[PDB]
This record gives sequence, structure tokens and C-alpha cells, in this order.
Amino acid sequence: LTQPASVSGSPGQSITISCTGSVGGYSHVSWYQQHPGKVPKLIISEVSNRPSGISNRFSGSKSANTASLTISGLQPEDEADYYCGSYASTNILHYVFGTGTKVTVLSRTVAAPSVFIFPPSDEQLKSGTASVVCLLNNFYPREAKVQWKVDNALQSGNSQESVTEQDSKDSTYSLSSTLTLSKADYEKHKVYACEVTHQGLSSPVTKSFNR
Amino acid sequence: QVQLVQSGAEVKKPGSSVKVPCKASGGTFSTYPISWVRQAPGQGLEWMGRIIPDPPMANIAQKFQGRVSFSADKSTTIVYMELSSLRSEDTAVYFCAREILQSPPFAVDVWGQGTMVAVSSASTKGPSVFPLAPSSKSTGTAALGCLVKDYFPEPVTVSWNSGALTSGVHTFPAVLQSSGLYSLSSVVTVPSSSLGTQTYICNVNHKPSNTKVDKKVEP
Amino acid sequence: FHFEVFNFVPCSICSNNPTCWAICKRI
Repeated sequence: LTQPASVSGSPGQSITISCTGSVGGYSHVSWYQQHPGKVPKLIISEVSNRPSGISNRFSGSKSANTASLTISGLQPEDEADYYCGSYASTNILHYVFGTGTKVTVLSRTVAAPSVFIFPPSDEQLKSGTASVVCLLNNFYPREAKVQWKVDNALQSGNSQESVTEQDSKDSTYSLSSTLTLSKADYEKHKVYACEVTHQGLSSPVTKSFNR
Repeated sequence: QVQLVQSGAEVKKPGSSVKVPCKASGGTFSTYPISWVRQAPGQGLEWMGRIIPDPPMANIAQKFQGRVSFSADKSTTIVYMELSSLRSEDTAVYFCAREILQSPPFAVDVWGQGTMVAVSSASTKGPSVFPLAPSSKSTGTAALGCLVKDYFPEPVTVSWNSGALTSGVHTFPAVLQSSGLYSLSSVVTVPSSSLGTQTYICNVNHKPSNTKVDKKVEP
Repeated sequence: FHFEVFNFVPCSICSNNPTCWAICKRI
């Protein structure tokens, strides 16, 4: 079973998730919701049958070999990773799960990343490694590009990034691009900057430090 | 009623074997099959196989075949799944769930906690905290923090001002480094006027290595 | 007990499930 990778929607509207099959009477398809850090939960069974205790906003439909899960009145609490599963009518009756669909409620606001660059701590430089940290804070959404420019030269393959959701207080994102260089290579260069391009700040924003 | 209990996360050495347990709190493990689903932290759910109580028959997928063994202590009805010949790819979270093969549900309704299995390929190491200087401007959003680097394995817990500083604190997800150790960066947004007056201290605790470091960041 | 892998489904544990009867065996 294959599902769309992600389905974004504005609050209040209805999104639909497809579950296309390459089998168990084509009525055994069920729908599962897995919120981050929690166990999967059965949300819809028997194509459309809704287990007791599940909100009425969730429905199920079946077309050809495609199963559809429609969430009415999409709310920021609805978003989770949704998986469809059904038996595969195999020798051991495989229960095949879907690829997964990350429903996202995303609309009504735009934030620009607050760019802050951190030169490597001299203590870490003693250890032998140089970690230049570029911080993007309170931006929405996370389609942002960070370019590491060392002495007006782009650096690639040496940057590791991590993203966090800021609860709902700002419903924004935070990014930490870490450029790791050796102490020798770090001292070999002078200017270290991280140009940042995002939707909020159309004009490119760069934070540079000279050592 | 019926709830499944799994053990905590277990880091294992490459080539070893882990036996994740599954206990039936309120259940009997004598009617409905107990399916085992494997999920990497970010993965699609992947059914490994099932064990059926009425007949002592275990069904396992060919991909998982040869290594997975469905043992079970009949007394106290605790079923165990042992993944043998562990390898780096095996790193994932393993869930046991009650499969309703018969009966109308036709789905896995009751899931377990989920025992995370990681193949280390590394020795436990204490964390190296490095300060993130808040530039040098007297104003305004000023960003400072701590760089927890070269620690194994998770978890590590970082607090600011001994829990007093909460708003603005953005602890970033740990990233596995190319070396095989983990590293995270924690930042906090403060008024730049307070940079000199206020004392900002990050409290990092690596309970696996029992390393509690109270680095201070007030450049 | 150490359950064994048999690569088939028994029709004893199969009730109300039609896929079972599509693929089931016995001793």
C-alpha cells in the first residue's frame, strides 16, 4: 500500500489521503494515526467503520484499489502520521501497512527566520574540531535554504541540520546548521558566513564573523 | 482491559541478540494472535510476523526469517521476540500488538509501548559542553546556548538557569555524528541588555554516563 | 514455549475472515 508522502491543509478544510493497492475483499483496509512519540492508534476500520471513541471528522472511502481517508474540519491537533493497513491474502496472511502520510495543518501565517551565527568556541578549537553554528529561529514553514560561505566559497557535505516544532506558542520552526571543520582548516580561512534564504525574508540574509 | 507492556530502550552491540518482551496486562495471550511490527524512528510501519495462542504456530516474514524467534513463557503469558545476529540496519523500534485476525476488527487494535533497539557501534562517552557566546552587543533578541557534543547514547537533558529559564529555550533534536556519537545544540533567546547583568547557565545531564555538567555562558 | 514457523495459516484460528479460507491449510 502506497500513500502520499505529505498532505498539507488549512484549518477547517477537508484533506484526503490515498491508499493505492498494487486485497482482502478490498473491505479490510483500515486507517491508523501515529502522533510523534506515541504508539499507532486505530482510527478507521473496515474501509469506513469508525471505532468507538474516534472523532466523526474521520471517514473512509474505497475506489477501485485506492482507499481514501478524509478528515473534515482539519485542526492543528489532527496532524499526525497516518498509515493504512490491510491483509495481503498471502500464505501467512501478511498485514501490509502503508508508506505513511504526514498530514500537516499549515496556513494563515508566515515568519522570517532570526539568523544568528556562533563562532567556534576556543575550548572546542583546543580539542581539534571547529563547530560553526548558524541558528534560524521562529520561522514558518521549513522550506529554508542555508548556504555556508567560507571566504566567499560555498561549503557542502560538512553541514548537519536539526529542526524542532515550537509547540503552538508560535507554531514556528527552529534550525541549527552546524559547519564542522578541523582546527587547521578553520585557521586556514578568515571569513565565515551562513547566507540564509527563506520565504519570510525574500532578500537574502547573511550573518558573517571574522576570526 | 487489555494492554501490552514492553521493556525500555536497549542499545546492543553489533552482532549480538536482543529479546524484546511483551506482557499481557489484563490479557490472556490465548485467543487473538499477537503481531510484531518494526518501525525505525522515522519509518512506515512494517509487520514482522505474528504468534498465535490457540495453536502454537508462529508466522514470520521471509525478510525477517532466519533471525526472528517467537518464544513465550506460558506461565504469566509473556511472549518474547528475539532478533538474532544484530546488525546496524536492525536499529528500529519494535512494537507488539494484538492482531484481531478473526472477529470484525480485522486490525491491530491494542499496541504496546515499543522497545527501541539500537546497534551501538560505539562506546558510552560523557558529553563535551561548549558555550555559544551571545555575540557582544548591548541592546534586543540575543541568542546564547550550549553545544553538547560527543556523547553516547541518548538521553541527555539540558535545562537553563536550573529550570527557571523556560521561554525561548529551543533544545534541538540530537543528530548522530559521522563519528558514531550524538550531538545537540540548545539555544535560548534573551534580552541583550541583560547579557552583562543576568547569569545564564546551562545544566546538561547525561544519565547513561552519569555526567552532570553545569556549564555557564555569560561572555 | 518456542513456537515454530510453518509458513501457513490454520483455519482453526480463522473465523469471520474470508481471506483465511482463500489461503488456509491443516495438518
